[PDB]
Amino acid sequence: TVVVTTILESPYVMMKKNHEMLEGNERYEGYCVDLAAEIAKHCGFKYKLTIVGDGKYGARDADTKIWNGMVGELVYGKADIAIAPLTITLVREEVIDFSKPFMSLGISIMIKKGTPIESAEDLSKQTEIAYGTLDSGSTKEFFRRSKIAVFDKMWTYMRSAEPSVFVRTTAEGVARVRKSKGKYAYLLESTMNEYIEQRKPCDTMKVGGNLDSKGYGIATPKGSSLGNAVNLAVLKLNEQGLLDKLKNKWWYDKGEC
Amino acid sequence: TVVVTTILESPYVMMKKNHEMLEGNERYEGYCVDLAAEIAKHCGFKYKLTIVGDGKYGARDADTKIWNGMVGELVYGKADIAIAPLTITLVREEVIDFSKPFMSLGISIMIKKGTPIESAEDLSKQTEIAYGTLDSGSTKEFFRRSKIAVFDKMWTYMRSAEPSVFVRTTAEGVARVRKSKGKYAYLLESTMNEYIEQRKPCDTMKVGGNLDSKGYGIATPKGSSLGNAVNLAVLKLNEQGLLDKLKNKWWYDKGEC
Ligand SMILES: O=C1N=c2cc([N+](=O)[O-])c([N+](=O)[O-])cc2=NC1=O
Ligand SMILES: O=C1N=c2cc([N+](=O)[O-])c([N+](=O)[O-])cc2=NC1=O
Repeated sequence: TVVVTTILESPYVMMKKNHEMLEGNERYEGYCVDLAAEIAKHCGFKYKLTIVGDGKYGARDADTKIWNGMVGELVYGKADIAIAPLTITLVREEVIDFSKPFMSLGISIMIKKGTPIESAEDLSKQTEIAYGTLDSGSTKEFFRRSKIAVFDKMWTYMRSAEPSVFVRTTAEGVARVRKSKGKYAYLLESTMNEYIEQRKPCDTMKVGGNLDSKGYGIATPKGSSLGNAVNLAVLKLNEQGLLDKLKNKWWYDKGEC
Repeated sequence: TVVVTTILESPYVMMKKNHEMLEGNERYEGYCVDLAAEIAKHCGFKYKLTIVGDGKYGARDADTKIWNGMVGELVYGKADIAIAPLTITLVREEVIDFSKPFMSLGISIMIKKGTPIESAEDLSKQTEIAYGTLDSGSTKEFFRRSKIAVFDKMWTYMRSAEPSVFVRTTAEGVARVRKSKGKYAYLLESTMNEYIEQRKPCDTMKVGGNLDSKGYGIATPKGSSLGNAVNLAVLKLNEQGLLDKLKNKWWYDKGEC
């Protein structure tokens, strides 16, 4: 039985309301739960969904050299595959294998409806409306390293803004936008942004085009005997229109706004 | 010296007008020429750019079983690597390996400026403005296989439309949009659509969102000693902003509109 590590991130993997009455894989629902069943069908395996212990995606502590999260579970042999919204990055790709992306995304801007901001350029031209990113990760790194005039200006502002515009978690960034009365905008991944936009109380909005591009992929330990088939399954599912069907299902069909 | 196969497709690879006075890789210019140099540098190999003999991407004859194009050049050992706008697809990944995508794209609609069409649903609700795809390939198959009502409606129309709405080449689909006085819309790659949008006479426009998601990838034979490095180089180039810099350079900085 293949041990699948995943993460409780909506709408990818969520506990069903009546989860206490259920056991195993049936306790969960979501985009990745559906995707897991599809991957298993196309690769011919049985699996057990397990939520990553530390609730993380996966980063390497710079001093201790240790990997946490789902990446850590793969690197250390605790799971056979990770079917979750895990970003395909260079550092991760160096220690684990990734399938081709099953979903594309990029940095975007989330505002509280009513806020007079329509782009990154709008944000950069003022300070009245504070804006920031998660305190660590791809979005923060993008701005810190950017050579582009507009993004570099946003970085100079964010890195010295007081009080701090950085947040510890994505939920905090979304909550800060919602409870800041039009005075805060949050830079986060487009997928999460468009998802929140379809959730009650329907008070947020995604503005402007994506600032960069990246993709989520299914991961397996380096040299895994599942890698090849998993990759082919992703490509097949995309061409069959299934990946798009699942995106529409969990974001819009199940939307509230 | 690595033998790289590529294709003369703008703005990816263009033969400099004064190529006779030039030698080797210096005879060409374009997005893929710049990409080849970056990949070569980040993988530590010397290479020679060659233009695919039959000028094709790579398709397997339903009867002959023979692979044409760049894919054929790889599976038959005529080239070690393909650095071109080669779409990552299931049929091709069955016989060659693809790196993570260096460019994202999807089926899009090209119209003559002024055409009262903003989406696929708009096209599907009328017949006055004819629309079609290349007479063979990915975009045609997308419509033929779709279970989505709008796309199925569009297929039923294109299949029996008279005069024929299918074109022999991409250049013909583009020329047909330009010369049909707003009475023809062309379905093609978003990358090519946005490229043509930046070329004189500046009479075309990309409208609506992409109907699907695909990516271009660097291709190498199965078991290639170049596979791992190439993959890492693509991710690094994306994270350092180089791929976005490259596209902006060839599509917009050099744009004529
Ligand atoms: O791998 C990752 N995947 C992510 C996926 C999401 N997600 O939205 O699914 C988010 N996020 O919530 O912004 C952050 C992420 N950070 C990561 O490091
Ligand atoms: O792999 C391929 N790559 C393509 C790239 C392009 N391109 O973007 O130049 C086109 N197109 O433009 O139609 C068609 C393609 N067809 C293919 O089958």
